[PDB]
Amino acid sequence: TEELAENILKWRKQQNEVSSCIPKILAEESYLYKHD
Amino acid sequence: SYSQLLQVVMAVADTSAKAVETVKKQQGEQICWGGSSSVMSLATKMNELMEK
Repeated sequence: TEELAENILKWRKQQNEVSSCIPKILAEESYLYKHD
Repeated sequence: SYSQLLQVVMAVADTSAKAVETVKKQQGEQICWGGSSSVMSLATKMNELMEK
């Protein structure tokens, strides 16, 4: 029970940090595509 | 003397009865996994858990 507790909270924090890190990756890719 | 000997014997008899009741509870598998919907939902949580 508490094992699945830290499991679920680590998945939620992991996806949250991914959602917050998508901006920089997309900005870098878009500026690389927009630059010849 | 017979008085406290009878309270002793009934007391250990109630102890044995509660022992048998606790045996039935421990060996009875009190968790039922919520029938059929809860067990497949829990299986979905383990397929999400081994997504790592």
